[PDB]
Amino acid sequence: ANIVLAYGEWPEYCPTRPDVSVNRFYTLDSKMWQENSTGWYWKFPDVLNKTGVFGQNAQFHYLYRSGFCLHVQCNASKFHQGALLVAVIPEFVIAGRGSNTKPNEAPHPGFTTTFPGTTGATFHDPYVLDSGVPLSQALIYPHQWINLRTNNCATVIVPYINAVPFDSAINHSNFGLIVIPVSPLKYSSGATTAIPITITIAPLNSEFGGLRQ
Amino acid sequence: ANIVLAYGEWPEYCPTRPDVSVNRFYTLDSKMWQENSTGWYWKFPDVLNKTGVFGQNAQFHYLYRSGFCLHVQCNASKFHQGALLVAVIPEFVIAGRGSNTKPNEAPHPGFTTTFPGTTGATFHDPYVLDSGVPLSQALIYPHQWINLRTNNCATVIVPYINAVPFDSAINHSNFGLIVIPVSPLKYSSGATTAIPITITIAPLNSEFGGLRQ
Amino acid sequence: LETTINHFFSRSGLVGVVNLTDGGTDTTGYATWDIDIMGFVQLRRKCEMFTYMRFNAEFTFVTTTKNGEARPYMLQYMYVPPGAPKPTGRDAFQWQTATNPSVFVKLTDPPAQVSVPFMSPASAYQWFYDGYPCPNNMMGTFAVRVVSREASQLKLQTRVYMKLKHVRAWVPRPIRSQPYLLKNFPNYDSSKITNSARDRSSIKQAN
Amino acid sequence: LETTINHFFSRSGLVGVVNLTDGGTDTTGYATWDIDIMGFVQLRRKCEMFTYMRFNAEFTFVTTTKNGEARPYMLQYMYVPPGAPKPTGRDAFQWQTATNPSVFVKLTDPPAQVSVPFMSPASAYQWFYDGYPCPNNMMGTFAVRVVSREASQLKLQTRVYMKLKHVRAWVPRPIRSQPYLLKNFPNYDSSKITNSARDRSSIKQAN
Amino acid sequence: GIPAELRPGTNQFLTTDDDTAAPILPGFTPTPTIHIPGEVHSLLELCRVETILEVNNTTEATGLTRLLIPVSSQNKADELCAAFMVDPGRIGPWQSTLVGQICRYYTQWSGSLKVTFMFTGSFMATGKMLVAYSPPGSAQPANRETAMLGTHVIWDFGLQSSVSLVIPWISNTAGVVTLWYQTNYVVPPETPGEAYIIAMGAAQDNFTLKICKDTDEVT
Amino acid sequence: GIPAELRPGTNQFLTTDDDTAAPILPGFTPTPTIHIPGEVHSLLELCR
Amino acid sequence: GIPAELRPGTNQFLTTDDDTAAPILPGFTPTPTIHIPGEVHSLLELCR
Repeated sequence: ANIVLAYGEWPEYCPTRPDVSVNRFYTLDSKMWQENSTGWYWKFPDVLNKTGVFGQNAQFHYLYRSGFCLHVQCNASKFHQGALLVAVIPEFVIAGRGSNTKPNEAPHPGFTTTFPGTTGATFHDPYVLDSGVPLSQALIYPHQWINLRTNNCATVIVPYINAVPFDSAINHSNFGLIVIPVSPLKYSSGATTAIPITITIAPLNSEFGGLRQ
Repeated sequence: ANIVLAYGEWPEYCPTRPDVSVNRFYTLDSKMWQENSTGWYWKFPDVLNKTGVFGQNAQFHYLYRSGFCLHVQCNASKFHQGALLVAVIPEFVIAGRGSNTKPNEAPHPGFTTTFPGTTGATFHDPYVLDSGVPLSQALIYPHQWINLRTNNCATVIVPYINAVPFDSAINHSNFGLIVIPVSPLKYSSGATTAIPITITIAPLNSEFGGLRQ
Repeated sequence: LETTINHFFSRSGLVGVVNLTDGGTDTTGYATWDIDIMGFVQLRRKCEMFTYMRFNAEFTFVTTTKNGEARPYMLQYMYVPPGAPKPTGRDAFQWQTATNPSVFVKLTDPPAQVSVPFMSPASAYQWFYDGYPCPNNMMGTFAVRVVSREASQLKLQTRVYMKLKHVRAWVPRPIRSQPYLLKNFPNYDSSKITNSARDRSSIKQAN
Repeated sequence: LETTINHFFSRSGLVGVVNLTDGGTDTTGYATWDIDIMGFVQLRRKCEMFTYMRFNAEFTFVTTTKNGEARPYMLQYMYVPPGAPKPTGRDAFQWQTATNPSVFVKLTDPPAQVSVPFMSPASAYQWFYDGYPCPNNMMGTFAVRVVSREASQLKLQTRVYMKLKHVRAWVPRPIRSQPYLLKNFPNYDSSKITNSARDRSSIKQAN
Repeated sequence: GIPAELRPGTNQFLTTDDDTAAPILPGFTPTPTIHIPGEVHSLLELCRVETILEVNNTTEATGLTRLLIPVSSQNKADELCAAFMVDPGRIGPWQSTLVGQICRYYTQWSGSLKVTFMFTGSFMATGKMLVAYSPPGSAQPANRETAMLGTHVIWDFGLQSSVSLVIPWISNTAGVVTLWYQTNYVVPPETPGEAYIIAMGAAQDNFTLKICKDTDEVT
Repeated sequence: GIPAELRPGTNQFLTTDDDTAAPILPGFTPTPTIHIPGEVHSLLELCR
Repeated sequence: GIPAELRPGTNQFLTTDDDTAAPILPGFTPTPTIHIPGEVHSLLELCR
């Protein structure tokens, strides 16, 4: 496989270091990609705030700094066809959809939309990335194409991208993942009507600070 | 013979190079110089846009750069008398003849007058070079006198004179030739009433670029 | 050389316009203007192309009268740093404070010019903050008043021209194509989404 | 030493004159002046002596009122580079653009002075272009307005004095003797051709 | 007490002047910088990234399907599939890319470009296509034989699945990239005979930009 | 007789400007200092 | 803060003065020159 190293920097240290039970392959549930699907996004440092030792050591602490090793498999048969675009986005701010210019009458995304959790969330307008920004140039980020006739896997080693070397892992999602079916799914009748997408992440080089019992 | 090297610079290279079939002596038809003649001028890079391999490789391309080796013979008997002034003029812009100051009512030269072709064109007012500029100081250009009692030949090696090292050979005539009978033709009765003028040109160091099939 | 960031941003554009009345019963006199670089769409589109930025600023105040003729009158500009309280009236005590730097200049003098450094508690400014406290990066204030004793009866109109300097940028991101709706929010319109490429007749032409 | 090109051209002559009204229903206020060096016959005759030229320019704006008395009023000069759109009104947005450089100066100040470099896509300016696209060499624009809020009721009269600098010339050509008829065309008159030497009595004298 | 004289240019405020201003807070040191990954230095680093062109910008299209060229098996042996221009600073397919948005802030540009295709289809479907560059000058080619005499690359689907064509030397017609059906689009039984091709485009190392100017995408 | 041009910022009074002022009494030397115990240099010595 | 005095000749615009002006486009480099044949340097080359 070919690894796209995000911004040419390896996740390095700078606080406790677990180094044993948090450097394991956390595997999220598979997403069923279909014909009329739109896309999916995941806010990362609050995907793993409910899963095991990393969630325990990220909720009971106050300072946090880590990188990530992503892995996105999408295993389909040799008769299906389509394409995915998997891309990480630093500081992925979800915009609100409306046409109101007043402060407390304009819409705003809820807590479940901004922080989806360990189950992700789907887009509403994937052409504008739900942020008023066209996705055609979204290749400016670190990204890979999951083309269902060349490969079925993608991997992104993403370092720590933040202005302050330590930040809260609960009230600030560092960066997001976005998978988008640019080319739709096509298949003849009699095949499997839905393709699973599996995501496994590894918290490389985790550092925690200021734990409140 | 004596060669007047134009501006003291040899035509040099800087794109394809034919170097075989375009470095040949293209010979134009002879002009019949008579008593009441006025003069002739030729816009060069569109004289040879209809003649053979150079015309083919200059019409089907987009960029062009070459110099020229001129040769002007004027063979008369030893009883005729007169004088010609042969001179090259960089960026020889033909002016319009009129007395109107309004934009779309003032006269302008047509396409056949500005670009005469392989048959040349005659002047209307040779005293002002058809450009509002007196010819008495037209000796500021590279020039020779064809005096019919000393010699019968002239030759001008002219380099590439342009502000951009590549330019279209169809919509921009680089420089022109002007032969003018300063002293008129005189002869006793019983002689040949018209003298032929022959012009042969050689495209030294041709370069062509961007060919559209 | 004119494609670097330091030439892409460093140019004295126009950021703000401040009015002033100095009248009778509405004896305001002062005119506070909270300073943000996201005023006009052009600079916001050029500054939201990047995720992190760091820069100094040069501020030039060009003050005219209503009609335009300028008479010699003293003016006080006052920079309220982030955290310091704003002035409330024309002659409150927040005008005689020593912490808040002031510039005393007449109308007939050349326009005023000051420089403000990097004043954020983080390492760089960020426009996109995914989380909960808009962030807490701020630049300050620029309250302006007519220094006098007997109330001035004129209405001025100041212009605030900003030039960025020593600009550094990080984490580039795509350029916003959708129109704007709010100031501090990237809210676009769900309906009536404008395409990023104008339509043509067919796909087999060159229109 | 005073026969070189750098002394034959470098001298601050007068290129243009721009009017301005700033009135009522004809609330133009602005005054655009497309800048070409072929305004007055003298400089055109001195510049058409050569085929290719290359130079920088110093521009000096000397602004007076109608009668001549000058009161302190702010003025904005704005250089619109080649390709940028011209301003359409007094308070259009093409006045607050950052790309178009501006000069803010009062009437009582010394005259304004700027410098414009070589701004042609070719290697040199050419006045005689034998072919089809007048050529596409241009210098820009110089739109000027009264910076105010309440309409100024005066009519100014600016003068634009140009000085050439670092002049280089190529391919000399003879000096135009015939009179002029148009600006961008060397059109002479077919009839009434003036001779380049005044007539005398006979050929055997010294008149 | 040195003598001095004031020249023209006094008391003016030039916009683009490089002159220092008096600091407001003297001695105040700001927060020291840290190593934030992803620093940009020039905009030529942003023009060199591939970006999906919007080649299907015609009407009766939804949001996303404007980024795809449709290829089918109903079209005949030799036929035209898709064609577009080259000029990035022009209203067309190059308005959705990133180089087409950056080359709008500057009024002059030069250098070579690169247009790379990518075929999203089944694994069992093969076929050949002819991508063809025609330089400026004459109009769009009419037949496949006229196109294959210009600049052309024969890109099949069996082995290669992403061809790349480099376009030389373009500046402020401007060139035409055509895309022709070479042979067919064969497909085995129980397989959809309709696929898509994504077009992407970027600049090269020769791309140079001059004369700053404010854009016109905003109002 | 050197040529000079005045830029923006002329004739203003910046509060926090580090600029020298003309002395009122020139040549007047003040009283020499003695070693008074208890000199402070920074406020961080008072917070400790 | 150097002391200075203004002499006669202040605030005048001399036509033939050799004085530099503030550039409008800083950092903008123009098009590099090429070797165009036929360069003139003095008018004495035209009188001959």
